Amino acid sequence: TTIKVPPGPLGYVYARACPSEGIELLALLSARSGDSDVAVAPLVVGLTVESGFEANVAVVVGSRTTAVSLKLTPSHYSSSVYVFHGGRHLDPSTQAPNLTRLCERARRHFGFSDYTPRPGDLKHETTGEALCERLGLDPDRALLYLVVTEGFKEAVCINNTFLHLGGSDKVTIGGAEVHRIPVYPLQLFMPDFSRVIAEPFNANHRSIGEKFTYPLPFFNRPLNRLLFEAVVGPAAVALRSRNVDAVARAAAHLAFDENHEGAALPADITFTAFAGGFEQRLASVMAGDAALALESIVSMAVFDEPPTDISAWPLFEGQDTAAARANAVGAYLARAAGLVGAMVFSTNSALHLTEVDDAGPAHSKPSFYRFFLVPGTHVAANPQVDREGHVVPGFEGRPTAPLVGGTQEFAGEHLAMLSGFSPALLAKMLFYLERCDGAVIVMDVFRYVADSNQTDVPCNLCTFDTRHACVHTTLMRLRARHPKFASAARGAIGVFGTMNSMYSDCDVLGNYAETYRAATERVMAELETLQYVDQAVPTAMGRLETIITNREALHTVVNNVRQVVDREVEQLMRNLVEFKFRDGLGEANHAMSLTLDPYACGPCPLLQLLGRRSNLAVYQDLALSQCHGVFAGQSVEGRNFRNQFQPVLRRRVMDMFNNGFLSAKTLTVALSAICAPSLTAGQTAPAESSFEGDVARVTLGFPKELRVKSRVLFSAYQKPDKRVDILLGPLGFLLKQFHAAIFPNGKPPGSNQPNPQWFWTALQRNQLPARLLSREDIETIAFIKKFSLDYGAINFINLAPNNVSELAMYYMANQILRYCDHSTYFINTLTAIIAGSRRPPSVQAAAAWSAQGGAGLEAGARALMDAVDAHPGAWTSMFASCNLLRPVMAARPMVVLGLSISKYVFQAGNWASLMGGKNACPLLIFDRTRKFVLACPRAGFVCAASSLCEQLRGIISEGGAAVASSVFVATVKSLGPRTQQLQIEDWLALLEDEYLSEEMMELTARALERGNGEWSTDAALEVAHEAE
Ligand SMILES: [Hg+2]
Ligand SMILES: [Hg+2]
Ligand SMILES: [Hg+2]
Ligand SMILES: [Hg+2]
Ligand SMILES: [Zn+2]
Repeated sequence: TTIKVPPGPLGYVYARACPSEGIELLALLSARSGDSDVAVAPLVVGLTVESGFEANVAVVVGSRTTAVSLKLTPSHYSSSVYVFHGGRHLDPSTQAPNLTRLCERARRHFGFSDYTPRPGDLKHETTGEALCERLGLDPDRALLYLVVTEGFKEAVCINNTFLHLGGSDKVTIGGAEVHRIPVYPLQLFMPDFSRVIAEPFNANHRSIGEKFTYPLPFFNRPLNRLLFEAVVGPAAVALRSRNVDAVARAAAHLAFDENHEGAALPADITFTAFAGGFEQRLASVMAGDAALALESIVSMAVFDEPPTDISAWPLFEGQDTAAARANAVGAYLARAAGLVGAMVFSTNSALHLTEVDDAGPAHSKPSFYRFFLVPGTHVAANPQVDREGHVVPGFEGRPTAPLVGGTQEFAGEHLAMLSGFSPALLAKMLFYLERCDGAVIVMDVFRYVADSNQTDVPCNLCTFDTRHACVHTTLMRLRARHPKFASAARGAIGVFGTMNSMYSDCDVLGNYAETYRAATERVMAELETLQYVDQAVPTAMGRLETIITNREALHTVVNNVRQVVDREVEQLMRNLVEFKFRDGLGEANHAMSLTLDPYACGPCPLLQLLGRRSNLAVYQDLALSQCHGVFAGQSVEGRNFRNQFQPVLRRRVMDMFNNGFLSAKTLTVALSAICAPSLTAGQTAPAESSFEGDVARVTLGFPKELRVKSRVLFSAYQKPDKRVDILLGPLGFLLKQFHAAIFPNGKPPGSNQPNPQWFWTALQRNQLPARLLSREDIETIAFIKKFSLDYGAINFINLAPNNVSELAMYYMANQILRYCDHSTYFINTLTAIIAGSRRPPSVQAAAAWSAQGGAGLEAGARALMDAVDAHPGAWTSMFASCNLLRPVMAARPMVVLGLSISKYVFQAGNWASLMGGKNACPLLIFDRTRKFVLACPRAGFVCAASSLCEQLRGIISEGGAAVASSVFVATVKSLGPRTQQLQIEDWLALLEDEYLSEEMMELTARALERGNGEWSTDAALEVAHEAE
């Protein structure tokens, strides 16, 4: 009907004493640069917040007149907290030195502004030390961090917030005591004020309510600096707005004034140089706002996923006794490294698409592809031009690099930009980059460092003793993967997201629907019964090493899968008839959704940045596709065209909700006795529970997920006419693996080792040594050849099955296609690149972690490897391919893939591909008949892994007057006529209720009278179900 959400502050400042154990773990999940006392850590119940922590909340944003009532706006807590005091207690994500310095100069190189606290405000700063004093904590054995709602983190750093020192309380995290001071909006003291406050320290501002006791803004430098860098920066870069402070204020504007449409980004935002190019520029700011606005919507929304709880992470199970549970976490994050690697080296990654290009119209005709994002990491140095294409001020002189080609440079400065010029985040970036380059086609770190002493190094960030971990070195090691932007045409976006749905359509034939999904499930069930497979690990042999011991076993296994598949297909199709076959499959496509839920992201500020950046790109893309229609037949050069039409661009975007690509939902907020600071007693006095107010806007409408789909059925999909080699055929994997068992005396002349390669080669050319084949081998070879021939005749999946799981699904798919008379072309396939991890495969891979870096570098490395177990963060990414997605998606994984949005006014998220070839990922193969996904499992690590007495005795609980009826049904829908066998004892067990059991006994009896003495229906359900 209507959803509820508790009124609360916009955030809290958590303060606790330095824990002394699970810190090493917290650090791994966190992001922290070794040269700074600040850090950003993930929001994790039991780690950074107490257990009853409630993410969704209606924050007190202001006050109204008519007596003063409060204003509340819903929002949720940001997926990560911000440590502004105590970062020193967290091991740096990297040994990389002077990241703070590197960011500083990189920021100046690309034209972005730096955090600059006003001199006249310092006297009002609230220092960590100061708070530690009030809280009675040791300034050197203490941690202070901000826990905020997504909608006001920006409000905090522009000093539009204040601490309610009187509302202090304590909570427990892991048995430890933790203090927390609630944070509120200064606007509270300004009735009917929805604007951002400039000069928040002016206690005499006219908008302040009279006789009110204006509080002291909560101004902390380390904090404000970290937010600017870790929260405002990424957006600043993403929405190409070099005046960072301005960006922060634009977000605050959207958070304080729900009714705000029109311009938000600075009115004088500049533009990277590379009628006239006037519209191009305009389309970018408008899309820029479009995106900033859309993201705000999602920030003021309320999602269903709860904040992660470390004590729920199956990742610890068993390997969690010793404090060396840290390894589990270390090995986990290492997998992700492989994904972040792709997000940095894919030439079309969201992290790079920061500029917009005008391809011109296709003259009033639609132009949904005129404007689009292009990579601009290599051009962020070009001159900044204004609205009218004129260079601004300090940009005169700068060389303007070309958008395509040219000899590009990808140095530390750039890496820093991708991470919003935040050294804290950049650190976590390197942490992952350091776990990358699972190269097998190619640098000697040790040799490099050695031959570099006092040799004049091109880097003023490191020294001989630190070269092993310095950015420049790491980038040197990954040089081959560096992004070379050479494409000029509009491309797909390389997004990082997490498919958190319990449901997906990535079966070999996608969503072709009993339904097709059901069938594949039963077959997989059946195969598991035969013990030929492990539904969760397709790659598993599951008892096959035992079953297949004689060539007669082969016969039976092949016949069983063939048989169970034919049986289930025979059924599914027959049912579908009792639907249009030919038309139905040419329509079905593979599908998956990417959540926009802030708590479905990984437990790391970096993995979070990636998702946030991705979504921003996706929003701009959408905004962009509507710009041309917005300009059409309008004097587009008007002084403030932006404020005049943004409202429209905005609306055209909102219109996309539930229209093909953007899945959206609506929530109605229930109105109302409210505890909140006193508008008079001061921020020190206790909370005033007198206030009674509601939510300004009762209706919430926001994006929920991204619908990505890829057409299954289809030039290059032409099934070659040539026959397939038996060894590369449907049974190739089995024949090779169990050759010795099937063909015992199958070893060649000379060797005493049964070699399948040799055997089947000679067997197929007649070059097989005269009369070798047993009397019974011929029957098997025959059997083999026929299956291979039959399957081949109907096969349209251009991939060789690698295990029984795939063998059954492909065969089943091929059988369904044969039923529909499919012909000529191969179908489209999906391949997952599973992200895994392992201990460093060499000393080389540990270079950057050696504790000794000078002449003792290579020894330090070796020592590190010698005691690998002691280093919980000493892991490395590796990849594995999988052509069976069902299991993959079951793990509700974090993913990285190419996404191309088409707008025809519907939207469709076309599954595209990552550019940069093997550089984005070495396992990526160019082939237009297949699509890929880099995937890192979640379920089984940071999520629960992939019961009637319960369901029944669950209805007996949350149930009304028809419990009897409801329960009878469930029992029947879980037991056929079996229900009739149940005696009073059986019932009393299924329901620990005597009354109910007797009722069940009366029902069961009546249903028998209906069938005259032959069980069947439950019309008696509805009949009794009358108690209304
Ligand atoms: Hg400590
Ligand atoms: Hg209270
Ligand atoms: Hg798999
Ligand atoms: Hg990969
Ligand atoms: Zn260096």
